[PDB]
Amino acid sequence: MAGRSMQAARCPTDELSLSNCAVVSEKDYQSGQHVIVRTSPNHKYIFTLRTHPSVVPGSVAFSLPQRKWAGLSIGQEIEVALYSFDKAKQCIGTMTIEIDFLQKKNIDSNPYDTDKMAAEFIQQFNNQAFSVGQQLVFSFNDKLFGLLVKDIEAMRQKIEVGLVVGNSQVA
Amino acid sequence: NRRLQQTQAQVDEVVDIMRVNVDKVLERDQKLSELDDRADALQAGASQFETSAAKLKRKYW
Amino acid sequence: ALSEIETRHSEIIKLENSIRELHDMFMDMAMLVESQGEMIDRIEYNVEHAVDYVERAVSDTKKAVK
Amino acid sequence: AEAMALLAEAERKVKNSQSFFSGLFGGSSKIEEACEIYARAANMFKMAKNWSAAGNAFCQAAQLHLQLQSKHDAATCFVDAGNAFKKADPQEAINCLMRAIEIYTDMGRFTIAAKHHISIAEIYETELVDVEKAIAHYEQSADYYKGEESNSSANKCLLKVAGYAAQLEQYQKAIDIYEQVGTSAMDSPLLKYSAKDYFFKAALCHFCIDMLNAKLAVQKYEELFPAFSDSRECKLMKKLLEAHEEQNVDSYTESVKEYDSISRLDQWLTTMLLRIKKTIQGDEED
Amino acid sequence: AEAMALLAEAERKVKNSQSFFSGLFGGSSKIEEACEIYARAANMFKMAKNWSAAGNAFCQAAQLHLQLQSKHDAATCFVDAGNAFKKADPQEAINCLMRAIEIYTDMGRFTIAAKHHISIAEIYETELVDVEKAIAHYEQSADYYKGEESNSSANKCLLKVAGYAAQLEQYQKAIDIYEQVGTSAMDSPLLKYSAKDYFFKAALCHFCIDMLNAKLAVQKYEELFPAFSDSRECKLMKKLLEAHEEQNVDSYTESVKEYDSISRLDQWLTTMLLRIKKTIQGDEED
Amino acid sequence: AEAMALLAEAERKVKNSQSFFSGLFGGSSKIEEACEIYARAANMFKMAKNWSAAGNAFCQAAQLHLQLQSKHDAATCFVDAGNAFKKADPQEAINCLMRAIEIYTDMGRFTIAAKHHISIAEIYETELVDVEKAIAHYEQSADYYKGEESNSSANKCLLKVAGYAAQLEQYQKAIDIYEQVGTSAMDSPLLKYSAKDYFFKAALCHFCIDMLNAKLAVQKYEELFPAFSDSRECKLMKKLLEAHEEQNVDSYTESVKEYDSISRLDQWLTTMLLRIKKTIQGDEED
Amino acid sequence: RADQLADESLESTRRMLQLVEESKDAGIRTLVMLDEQGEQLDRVEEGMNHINQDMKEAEKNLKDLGKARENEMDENLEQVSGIIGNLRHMALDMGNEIDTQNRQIDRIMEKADSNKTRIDEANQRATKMLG
Repeated sequence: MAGRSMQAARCPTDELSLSNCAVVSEKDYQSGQHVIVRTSPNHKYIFTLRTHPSVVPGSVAFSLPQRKWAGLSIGQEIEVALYSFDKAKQCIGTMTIEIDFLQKKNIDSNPYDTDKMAAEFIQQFNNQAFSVGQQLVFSFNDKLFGLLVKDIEAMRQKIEVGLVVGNSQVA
Repeated sequence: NRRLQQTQAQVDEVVDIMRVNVDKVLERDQKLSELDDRADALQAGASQFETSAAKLKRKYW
Repeated sequence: ALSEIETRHSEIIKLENSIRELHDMFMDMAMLVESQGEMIDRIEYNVEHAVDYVERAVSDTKKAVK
Repeated sequence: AEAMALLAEAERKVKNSQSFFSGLFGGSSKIEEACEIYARAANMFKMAKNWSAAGNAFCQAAQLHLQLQSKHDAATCFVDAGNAFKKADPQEAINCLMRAIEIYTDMGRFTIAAKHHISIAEIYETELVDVEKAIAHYEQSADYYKGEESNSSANKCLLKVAGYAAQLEQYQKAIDIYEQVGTSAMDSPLLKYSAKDYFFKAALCHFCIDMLNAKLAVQKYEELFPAFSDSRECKLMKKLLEAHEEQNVDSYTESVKEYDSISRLDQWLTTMLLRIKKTIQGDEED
Repeated sequence: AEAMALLAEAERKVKNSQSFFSGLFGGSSKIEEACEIYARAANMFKMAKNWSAAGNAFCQAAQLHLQLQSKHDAATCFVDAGNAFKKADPQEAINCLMRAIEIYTDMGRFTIAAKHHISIAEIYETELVDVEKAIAHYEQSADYYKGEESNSSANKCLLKVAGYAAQLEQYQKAIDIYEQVGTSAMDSPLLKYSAKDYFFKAALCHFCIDMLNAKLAVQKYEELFPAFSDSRECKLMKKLLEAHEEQNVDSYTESVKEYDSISRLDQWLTTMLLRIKKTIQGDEED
Repeated sequence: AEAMALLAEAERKVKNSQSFFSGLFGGSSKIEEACEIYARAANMFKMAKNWSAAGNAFCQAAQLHLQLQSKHDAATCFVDAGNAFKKADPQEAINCLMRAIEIYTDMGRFTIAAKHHISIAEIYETELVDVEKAIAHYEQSADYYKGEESNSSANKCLLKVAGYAAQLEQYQKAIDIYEQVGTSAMDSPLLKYSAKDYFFKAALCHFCIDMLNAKLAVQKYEELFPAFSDSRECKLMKKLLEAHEEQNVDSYTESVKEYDSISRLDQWLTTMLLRIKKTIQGDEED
Repeated sequence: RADQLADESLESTRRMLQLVEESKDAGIRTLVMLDEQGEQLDRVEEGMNHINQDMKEAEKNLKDLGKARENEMDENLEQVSGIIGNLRHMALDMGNEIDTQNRQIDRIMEKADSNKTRIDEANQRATKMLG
């Protein structure tokens, strides 16, 4: 609600680094809520929480990608606040994403079926918050990529932040 | 003109520090000379102090 | 084109200019730091010993009150 | 060991004797003891990093030291107090120093009076922002240095004076200072180089004149075209003079844009150049 | 003539008198005489280059000199003993110096206390390799120098503290020191040049940072290729930040190979550059 | 606190006592008391910047001091008086200093005698305009410095001597001074650098010598092609020597015009160069 | 005269490389000399604080007694530019080593004249009560 002081840490394991979700403790939040990380008066970002035993009560852990996008330090003091989405105007229905090989060590020229991507994307990143210009990682066939949200549309209004649901189409 | 203008002022900026060096180094020269006229003028009286302190030695010791 | 090769020139000379003059300050410096060095040698000297003579003066005054 | 203990004892002993306590003699011997006490206290206050307490303590020790007759070591104590408050969090850093100068001054020690005088104006400017008094100090101090014939130091101070005098809109009073510090810098060929910036500054300062002065100052300047140092002085000035006389805030702000490539501009120059750049527009968009 | 003889007699006279020999006043003239004796011995020992004997002898004369009640001249002797043991054969070099500072410090002479304080951390580092204690000294000493508004020495110490802080993994605590020593360096147009290296070090020192802390520190840095000095500072840094953000442990290793052409890399830089070179590799497997 | 009042008290007490006021013993404390008085007055005079009243005041206090038995601090007072008159509107500054040196000199203090001696010769030139005596002092003073094995100051003074000697037609005596100051300069690789200018000056100076007094002193010089510092000394000289041995006031006036591109010509050189220019033209139409 | 200006101006940059090289070595002496001067002063203060004490005692004792052309061209200039790194290692340190000392020298001159005065007074008060 009002807000509470927290400490940014490192992502527990890789299993949570491929979910693009701010890992937290169970004694604090629950898997399914949304919050808004507040670092600077001009820096606002929204993440999706996911509890984990490794997390320490009173701190939030992020993954390298997110830690590079929202710019968060492992140790600094941030102000997190519960954010409730408006599923009547924020629900994503059409979102475009920029894809590019995350690592330069695994770059080929073979074709990749998109249909299989948009299907596995919503099957893993379902019920989560995404913002325009957000960075994350996508594991497709044991292959890492660097996604980048370009445009988001609610179910034909344009929104900066939305909530990916089930019947969410991706391009 | 590339490397030229590059190396051009590269020294014009080193021409400033010396302007400060030559001055800060000359200001000391005069201050030290001032101490040379006092420090010595001091011991000059010390020659009197020694003799004076001795004359007091033959009066209370 | 001379208009381009001539431009480079004027820039190099004007560069050489500011140079030599600055270097002049470096020389005079070493010349100044030196003169000062020999002058401090006499300063410390006269001071150092000045402390030796007084050191003997105070040692006597102390033994002149006991 | 305990500062509070010493401060208290010091207090109990710092007081002109009376009654059977005074008897026949009494004064210096006691007040001095208290001085040493407070000094010993201010010391531990300084190791403890309380500074404030250390400074106020030195103020006490110093004042008392004056109550004994020994002005010298006293004044130096005030200096210690000044260094304390200075590196401390409260003020008083200005008072301790004034209390030091009053002493070095009426004592006859002007050389040092000016040594701390410039430190004073240096604090009264960077902190108190009191520029009027700071300048009054940089000036009187330069007068003392000039008295000792210590030209160089006197010039350092004058440069400060004029430099901050131009910031306080006092442009004319600045050009004059640059003139004086200029005619007293050519007697020594060890300042040849230096003689430039002076003319550049004096020509940049404008008391809202309607032409020359500057065009006359650049003229008074003796340059040798095949020169190298001088390239960083008048050559630019001429172009600026033309850009001023002729309302054109495009030929001035451009020439300074180019000059800022072969000779980086410092905060001062920029401040004044912009002021001139404003006079031009304020004559133009008018 | 013989040191053994002097050392012995010095022992005979170093004792509170009694009976007729003491009369009414035994005085400290005797303990002092003994001091002069041991000093006279330590002297010929220092000549013979026995050092060990010289140092221990000075320790004797010093201790006795304390029994005289003249801390100052004593502490100086402790220093003599320190200079002996230091450039000698045995140890004690650290002891004497500690016994010297306790005196300069309690006395109130922090100016000289810091002078030997840095010498101390310098020995405790180049010899004992007790970095954790050395930093503590370099720091406290810098605090003293900062108090004496002797910015100079203070920075000479802070540089040590930070420099050896990065070696102890303290990267963040290092950059902060570079930030402070930088802020209190811009106020003086006499540090404009060096101010570069600070930003280079701080930008290099990475406490396992992920954001653009360095890209932000490099942005804070006012560079303009025309202010050419900067070339030996951030120009490389940006290239390093690019090879880092691109997890390319080849471009970074190539950049360190090229920069080592325009500006040689000292021990420090080398070690740290390799640490960053590993942060990249360890990120490539992420 | 009134100066006039003090001056009167001082006079009232500065008098050898006798009869009833004497008693038994005279009283040097009296003459000295008066000294302190006058000093106290001279101080406030310098305060209000009346200098003419301060200087003459110090003189009094100084004179009286001699009547005491303290030549040292007295002479220092004479210095205070000289410093006053110097920075004052009247003269006397020359008399005070002569009265100061007679003391430092007879006292066995030549270091200081010469320190004020150079100041003297500097006044008799920059003020009284009497170089004929100034040189005499610059010399005797350089002799004193040469006694204190203080090569430095000795050479500074010699440089003054020759420097103004060339300007007083004394071209030969000038080269001689340059030869000595040049021989006693190579010994120390600390002057190797500036050692060029000496040879250039000497070779330029001509006692109307109708030969190669310089062409003989140009080859004596140890120049080196790779040595670039040297390219700023004899390289030009040779070209000037040919332009004189062929009465060509065009090759000389052109070579000086070209040399003024690689090495700026100071006032000195300029003056002498034109002097040679005249010896040439003059030998053409003469 | 293209080649005559791209070489003469370059011939100077070459006679310039050593210049800053020659001035750098000459500057090094200022480094080792200003370092030696700083040391020889640490003892001066030592002897200045030594006299300060003794005098205080003496005075008190008296009272108790009274009663590839441009590739190289650049390399030559780069060396001249790199020298600034050494030119920086000088002006800075010593430049600050100047303040610390001067501020200390004044404190030395004062006490130097202070003790001098107390000696004249002590002598005067001593003469009246001599043998």
